[PDB]
Amino acid sequence: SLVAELQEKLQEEKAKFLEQLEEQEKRKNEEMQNVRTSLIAEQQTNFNTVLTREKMRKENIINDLSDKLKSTMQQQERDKDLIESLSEDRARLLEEKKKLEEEVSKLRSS
Amino acid sequence: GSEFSLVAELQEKLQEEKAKFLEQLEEQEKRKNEEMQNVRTSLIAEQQTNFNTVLTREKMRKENIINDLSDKLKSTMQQQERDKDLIESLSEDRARLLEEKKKLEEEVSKLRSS
Amino acid sequence: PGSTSSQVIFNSVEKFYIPGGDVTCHYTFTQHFIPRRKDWIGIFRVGWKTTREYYTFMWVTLPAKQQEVQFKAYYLPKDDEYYQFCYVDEDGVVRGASIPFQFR
Amino acid sequence: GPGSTSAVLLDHCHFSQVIFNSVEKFYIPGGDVTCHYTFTQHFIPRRKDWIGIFRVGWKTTREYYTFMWVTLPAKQQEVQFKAYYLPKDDEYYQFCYVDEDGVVRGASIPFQF
Repeated sequence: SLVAELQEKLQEEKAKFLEQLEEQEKRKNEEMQNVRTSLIAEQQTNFNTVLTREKMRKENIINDLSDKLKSTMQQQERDKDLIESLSEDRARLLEEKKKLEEEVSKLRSS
Repeated sequence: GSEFSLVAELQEKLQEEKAKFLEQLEEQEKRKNEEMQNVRTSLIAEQQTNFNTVLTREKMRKENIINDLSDKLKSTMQQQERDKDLIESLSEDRARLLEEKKKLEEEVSKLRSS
Repeated sequence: PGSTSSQVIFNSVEKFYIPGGDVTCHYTFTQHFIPRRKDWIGIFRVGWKTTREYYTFMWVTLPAKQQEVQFKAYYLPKDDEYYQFCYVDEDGVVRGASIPFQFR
Repeated sequence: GPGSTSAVLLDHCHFSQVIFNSVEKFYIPGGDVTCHYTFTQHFIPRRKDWIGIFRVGWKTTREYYTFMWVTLPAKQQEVQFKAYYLPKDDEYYQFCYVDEDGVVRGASIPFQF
């Protein structure tokens, strides 16, 4: 029966059409994910070039300021070591000079 | 009606179903191309915030480093001008005290030996 | 710059200063006293006799009537004696002196 | 601070196990002064070793005019004495290297400013 055969081929083609729609929904979603992933990767690469370019636009001033500040701070630490020693040693010399002046005075009037 | 009329009907339904399917594909492609472009746009939204935040945070960080290095430099060096004047005063006065103490010690020992 | 030979008034002067911290000395002028480039504030041990006896000093700031100099911690005595701020004129004349204090 | 009130004994002194190879006879009248020194490996340097400017004729290492700590990274090293570290008079002076024990490891030929 040809009627039979076409009744069956109708139902099998309807089912097949349904599954090609579903299979095509899935490939399109996989293509979008693929495109999305590719865009993210290529932008994020380009951002990197831009940031590195921008890192250097002020590198020469930071490196200048940094090395002046290192050297005037090293000179400040020497000066603070010197000032603390000179200040303390003078104070001792002052006391020692006063007690020597008293010793001289007493010996002169002995 | 007849067996032949059924075959004729059935053949039309096959072509009808194939056509309807063809148009479902076209609508599925139009709908996926719309949602693709909403995806491209949602992503540029994110990327505009991500890129510009990271760049602006780097601007601000380096601006803060510059400013603080310059404030440090300035204060350190106005301090050196004060330290310079102190050290000249101190080193000179201490050297005189050293000499004065030697002279007093010479005077003491002369007075003890009489 | 000492020698061997109350127009300025110190205020806010504490009786104890923290050892190894910066100390900020505050003062104002009085009786139309006007400062000069080479006037200095020194830290003196109580009972000193000559302006040569400063422990440490700093030139004044030239110009709110308030005035202040910042003594860095390494300008400061590290013992327990009594000390005192003194404003010394360009001509060795003492124009002010503060209350005694210690670093403790 | 550095330096001691002890009298230095002649044979507690090594004048040449640090060499001051820069020393001019009339040190350039103004500006800073660079102190170049050379170790001879006769002793192990330490971080609180120091170099002082001494009036020729000093009795104790307390008698430095000014000083600078030694710098550590071994043969050639340098320190820059800023002009305000330097004497202003005509006396004769000397660099001396003193170590953490207050022992003198080098003393330069005399010079003036």
